[PDB]
Amino acid sequence: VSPPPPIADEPLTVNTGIYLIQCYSLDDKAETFKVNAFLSLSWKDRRLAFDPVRSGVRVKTYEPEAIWIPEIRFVNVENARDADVVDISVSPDGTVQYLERFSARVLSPLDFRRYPFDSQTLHIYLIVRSVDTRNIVLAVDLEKVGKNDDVFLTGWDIESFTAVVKPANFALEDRLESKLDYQLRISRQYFSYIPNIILPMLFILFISWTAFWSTSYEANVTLVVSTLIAHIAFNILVETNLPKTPYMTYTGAIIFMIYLFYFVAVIEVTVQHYLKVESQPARAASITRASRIAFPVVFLLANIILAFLFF
Amino acid sequence: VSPPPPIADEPLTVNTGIYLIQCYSLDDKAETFKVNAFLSLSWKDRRLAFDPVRSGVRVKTYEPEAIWIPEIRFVNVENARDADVVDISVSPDGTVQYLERFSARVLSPLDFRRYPFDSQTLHIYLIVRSVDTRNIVLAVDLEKVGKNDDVFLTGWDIESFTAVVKPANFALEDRLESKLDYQLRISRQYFSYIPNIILPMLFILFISWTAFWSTSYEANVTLVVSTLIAHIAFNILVETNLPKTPYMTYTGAIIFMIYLFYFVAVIEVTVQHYLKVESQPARAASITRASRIAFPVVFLLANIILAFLFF
Amino acid sequence: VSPPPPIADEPLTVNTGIYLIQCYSLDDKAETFKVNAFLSLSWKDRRLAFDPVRSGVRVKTYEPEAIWIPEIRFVNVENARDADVVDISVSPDGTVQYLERFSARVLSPLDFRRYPFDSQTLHIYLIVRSVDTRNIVLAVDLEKVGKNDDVFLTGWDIESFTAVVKPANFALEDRLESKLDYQLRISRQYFSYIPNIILPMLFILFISWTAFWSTSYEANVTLVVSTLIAHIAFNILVETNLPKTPYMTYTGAIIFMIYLFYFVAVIEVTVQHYLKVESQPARAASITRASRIAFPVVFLLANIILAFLFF
Amino acid sequence: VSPPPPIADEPLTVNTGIYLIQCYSLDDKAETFKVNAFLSLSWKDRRLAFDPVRSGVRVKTYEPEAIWIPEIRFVNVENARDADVVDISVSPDGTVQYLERFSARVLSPLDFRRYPFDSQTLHIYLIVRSVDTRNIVLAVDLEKVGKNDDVFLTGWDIESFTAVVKPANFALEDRLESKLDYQLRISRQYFSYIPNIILPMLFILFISWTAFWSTSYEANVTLVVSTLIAHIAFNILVETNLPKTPYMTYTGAIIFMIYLFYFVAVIEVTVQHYLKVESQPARAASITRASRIAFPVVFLLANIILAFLFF
Amino acid sequence: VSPPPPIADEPLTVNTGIYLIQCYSLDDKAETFKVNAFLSLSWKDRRLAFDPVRSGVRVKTYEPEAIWIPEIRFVNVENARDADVVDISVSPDGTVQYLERFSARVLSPLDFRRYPFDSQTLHIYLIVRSVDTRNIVLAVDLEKVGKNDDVFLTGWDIESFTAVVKPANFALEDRLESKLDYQLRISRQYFSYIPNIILPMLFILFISWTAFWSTSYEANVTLVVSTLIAHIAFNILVETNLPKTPYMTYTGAIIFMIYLFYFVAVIEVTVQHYLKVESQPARAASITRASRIAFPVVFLLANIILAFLFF
Ligand SMILES: [Cl-]
Ligand SMILES: [Cl-]
Ligand SMILES: [Cl-]
Ligand SMILES: [Cl-]
Ligand SMILES: [Cl-]
Ligand SMILES: [Cl-]
Ligand SMILES: [Cl-]
Ligand code: NA
Ligand code: NA
Ligand code: NA
Ligand code: NA
Ligand code: NA
Ligand code: NA
Repeated sequence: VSPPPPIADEPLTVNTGIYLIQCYSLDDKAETFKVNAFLSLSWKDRRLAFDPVRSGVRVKTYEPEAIWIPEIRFVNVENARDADVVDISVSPDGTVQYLERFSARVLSPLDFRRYPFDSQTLHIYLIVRSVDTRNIVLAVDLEKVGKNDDVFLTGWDIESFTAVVKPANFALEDRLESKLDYQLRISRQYFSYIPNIILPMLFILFISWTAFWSTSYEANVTLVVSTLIAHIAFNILVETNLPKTPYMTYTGAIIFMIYLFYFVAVIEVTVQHYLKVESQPARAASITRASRIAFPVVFLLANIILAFLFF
Repeated sequence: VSPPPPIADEPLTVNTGIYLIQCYSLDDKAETFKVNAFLSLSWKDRRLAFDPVRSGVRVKTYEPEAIWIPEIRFVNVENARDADVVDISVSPDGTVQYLERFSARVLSPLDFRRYPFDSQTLHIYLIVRSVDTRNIVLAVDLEKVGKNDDVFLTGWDIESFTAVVKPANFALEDRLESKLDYQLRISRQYFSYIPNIILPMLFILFISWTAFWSTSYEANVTLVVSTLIAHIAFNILVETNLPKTPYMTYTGAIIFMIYLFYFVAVIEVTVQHYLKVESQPARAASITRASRIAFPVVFLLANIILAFLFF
Repeated sequence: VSPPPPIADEPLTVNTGIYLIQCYSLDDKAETFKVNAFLSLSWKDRRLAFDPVRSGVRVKTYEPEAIWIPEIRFVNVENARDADVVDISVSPDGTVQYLERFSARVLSPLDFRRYPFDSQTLHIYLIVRSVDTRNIVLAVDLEKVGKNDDVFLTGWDIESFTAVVKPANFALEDRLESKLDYQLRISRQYFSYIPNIILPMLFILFISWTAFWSTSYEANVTLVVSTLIAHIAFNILVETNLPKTPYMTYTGAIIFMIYLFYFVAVIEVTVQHYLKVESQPARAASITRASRIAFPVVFLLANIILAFLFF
Repeated sequence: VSPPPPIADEPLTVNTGIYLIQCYSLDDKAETFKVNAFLSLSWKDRRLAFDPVRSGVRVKTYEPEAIWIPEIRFVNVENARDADVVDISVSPDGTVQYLERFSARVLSPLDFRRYPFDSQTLHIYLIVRSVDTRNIVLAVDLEKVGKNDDVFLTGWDIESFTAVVKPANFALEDRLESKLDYQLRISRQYFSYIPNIILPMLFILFISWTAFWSTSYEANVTLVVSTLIAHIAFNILVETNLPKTPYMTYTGAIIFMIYLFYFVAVIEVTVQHYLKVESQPARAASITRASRIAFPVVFLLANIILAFLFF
Repeated sequence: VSPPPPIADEPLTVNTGIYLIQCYSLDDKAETFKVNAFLSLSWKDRRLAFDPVRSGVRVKTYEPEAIWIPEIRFVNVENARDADVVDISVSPDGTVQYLERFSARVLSPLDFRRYPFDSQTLHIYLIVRSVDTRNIVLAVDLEKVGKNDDVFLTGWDIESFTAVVKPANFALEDRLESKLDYQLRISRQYFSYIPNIILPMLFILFISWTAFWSTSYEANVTLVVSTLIAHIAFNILVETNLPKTPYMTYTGAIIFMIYLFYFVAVIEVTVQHYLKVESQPARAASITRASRIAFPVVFLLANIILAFLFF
């Protein structure tokens, strides 16, 4: 079967629509998400047109094999979509109304700069390759674009699901291609990060600073070194839930900066001890007393600077 | 093949039934479960009706290809169900009796607020899309809804398997849809959590409190800091077996609260030492003596408050 | 194609046999095992019968499509078995001899009460659903039930592979079902658990007890607390290799009990120190001296009691 | 299609050959490896024979469906091989030349006794089941057995790929079976184990022995206990990369033995301290001085004994 | 269908082209990458040639089944590529223009010697096996070789995608094979390794060196032993993200060398203490004072030597 012939030299407009049934498995490391949705296609094939009076029927239902159906593919899927045709309905004027239910693992890049307070725009790219007979152009029927109410993405808030109505028409392998951008805007549920990572990480840091109220070198070494190891554990836990970015993430920046606080705390703990042994505890006392104010102030200001830079 | 024609302007009622053969793999993080069950469908196709006297047979057996079968799909499955038709039996009045055996990975949300003492309602949503010829409505044949005795879900107690008999009829893409709710009520087997997480977590906390019966700052620092690290390990162990919730879980609340106990224990240990060095051990003794009663009392009351809030 | 017609009102007896080719991947957490075996089926279809003299051939080979084959399914498989028909041989009395090679992930529950010294009975349930024409009953041809010599299950000893010859005939959805039980008896290779978990776990415990020969509170705190953390690591390592049971496992019981030994050791270490500071080292000496005998004796007796209760 | 008829009462000899294209994913825990290779089959079917003069062609190319092809299966694959027929060429005498390209996950047991200095013999078992018409026997055409130069197995050295030319002919289910053994000899690349596990493990042990040059019980307790925990971490790291063997592995033996060294070091550290408190430091000095020589000597001799026993 | 017949004794030239649509999942441990691309094939079949005047059409579109298509396979894929034919267009002279969209998991070895500052050349090997009728030779149509702009490989920089235009023609199983090399040059995004592994690893090492400004053996033991354990954790974290190489990697070399620094620091800490107890603190002071300069200088020079050797 060949494509529908043109009235003039116009291209064939295939009206599209994606209706999300299920949404799930957003893999941060892999930068992928799984989707289960309705795909709707509609185009005019004058060859399939009929008189409702003569035929008796108001619409004709065809099996996929029987008629010409445009080869609609997804640009950013890992493997070809697992589709099952729901219905094909031809109107008297030849307006075909195709509907399929698909499932696919979509590969869409993620921006982790403000993690875990980040928001993302997941993409679904519909594409059609023009045939030698005639050029095929994609369109968005906004009435067939949407999502089910029940849809939820674990640990994410689904903001919107819209389509960029004007297609990206370009040449590839000397043939026209019509690309459509379906955008699923989501924003991370940062809540859990606060009692699981942020607050425990701050508690261990504050525990390290109790060495500014101790003259016992042995106790201080234990305090600063132990807490530093707990901070390593938190850093490792965090980097496992994320991919390797060629940029600094918000949480990444905080965690890294905290290493410098542990480093300088060790230096202070060392200096205080050296001076005490050197029989200069008056100078050591001045340094320790200052550190009690310096460490939280410099920590608080550095964090304001980071939050400012990142948001 | 087209759908059965109506007697009047009535919709076609497809009677359904799910009989669970096997149940397994409830993924808490992914909020999914795998099912292996019987699907039964029954509708009246007057076109397939026959006289038992003339034909000789009491029922006629057809191959799926031969007759019209309603396109029944599952709303919340990840990928299309892996089904194999067991039997299709037509009665003389045209009452078709379809049976298939399926397996699917069902996506049903879980409520972790009372974890690990939580109970869940897993869902299986049957759906049918109405055709242009006529509207299709789902029904529950309670005689064909059930589960095998042997069925067990690892680490869960299967309470019930029922169906919400009245379907959720709605419009989607200008077409009628009939949705049915099959509910599998389950409740978690919290036993193992007690000797593996809860009791070990309490033991390390109680060990930290022995610093209230020690004047040795160095020993106290070791006691409170070490146990705190074991508590971090338990927190990390727990959060790996669970997804990121935008709410606090029962175990999550307990674990978080325990961090504050370690923090205040460090403050006490620090205060006691500062005072001792300051040549005020009488004041330090008062604080330590109070802490011996204060720490378990405030812990016990805080837990009563939490259990009350959560249950 | 319809089933073979009966001579009298007898049911159709389908003789079965499973011959294990490969055995592997027993998942303790998932309570599943993968199998790769021969499936043999044999039934009498009088309609396929022929004259050897007239036809020339002694047996006729048919393609699965050509003749009626009973719908034999496995009850406890996750997804439908991946089968490939090896041969179908019809004798001229109409005795069909079907053989297929399959592979499946079988879901069979495991009893961890005596882990790692446990033994299991893995099951393979053959099932047939009776048709409206006539009832189908399963049988075991003991000559076609067995396993290859090479077969081995990693970390397990394969004891036997037998079939419960009398089928479980019952009604389900107003139709007769014939269920057969193929049992693969296995017993765990507990060897590795001794030098990897049991002995290292005992060594750290015995190390903690050296605090009964030390008056240094600071050293004792280090000894008991450190070893307790190593015991947490061993407990966590063990629980990862196992599913959450609503009962206590043998290793689980030992590990849990050991926590109480660490708890009481801390109490002793604390008591001894308090008394020493209180200028009562004579009483502290009595307690420490007793503990040296009490701790191993109570440990040894408690273990005898556990081993007795568990075996 | 039936098998080729025999000239006399001889069996049909199917000449085989495996040419490895790609080799990869040797899973030590699962005892499996993935293969991507050429399968070649050649047998004489006199029914397909032709005169080159009359026909014009020197060889005839057939589609798999058109002619009889022997049912060649792999014994030790997990699931049936993913094969794609490359070519089928019939010579004038009826000598069929079949070639397919396959990929399979082969299950072959591994001997970890000398790990990580072990060598293995991976197996690929070709099998054919004889038909009721005539018996089928496998043969090795050594000219069609080999491997690509590029082939490499990550972390392994590929020694050889040969076939045991004489098949294992036996009865199974009253039918003849011809089994062939394709052996892929490999030897582990033990290099990485030296700077990652062996040397770090020895360093921590030697660090523990510095307690023989210290009279500080508190420091010694820290030295021996800390290093012992690092040794636990190494033992756990090792056992994760390996399956549970009912025998001792070389690395397993070394690691286990090292636990005894830590145990005895604790005993020494304890004894030395007890004696010092008991105001007998002369006796404690003798024990400590001996331990300085005893510990490395006994360690070195024990290792010679192990290496001897294992190799 | 047989291959196109030759004009003279020339081989059939199949012009190829790969256009990368999506690139992803480069597994360092498995040494694999997933690809989603366009495959284009073009050859001359004179049998399909036609007069544009007589036929009316300028090009003819065929279904894969209808005409002869060369059996093009990938050498280094794990399993056979998942391909879907996009278009087949025949020109009047018989120049066939085939296009398919594929997805495959390509196995290409990686060189980790300069990790994480390494660069790689991923390969895609196109291969064709010559038929008995005539020899088939591959060619590169440079106009149909490329990649989409959007293409990105997570944690990698895509440098180029070119093809080695002259094929590797060789004999295999007495038949000609034409192999083509498609090279995807990539270079690692080493950024993240600096704040996550390199700098934290240096910080803990520098913390260990504060023991050169402390006379407290107990504090020094804590400093050097604790930091050494954090270094073990970093070594383990690194080796999990990498496969077992029979060579030293850059990061591997640094990490290994750092163990020697911890070992010698322990020796210094031990020596200093022994001398102090031996009432020789003047000699111990000389050693400690030297170590303060020696340790960073020898560390810095050793690193220059390593960087030099590795780059
Ligand atoms: Cl697609
Ligand atoms: Cl479905
Ligand atoms: Cl509505
Ligand atoms: Cl409607
Ligand atoms: Cl099955
Ligand atoms: Cl096979
Ligand atoms: Cl391929
Ligand atoms: Na079509
Ligand atoms: Na149908
Ligand atoms: Na059949
Ligand atoms: Na065939
Ligand atoms: Na310490
Ligand atoms: Na073809």
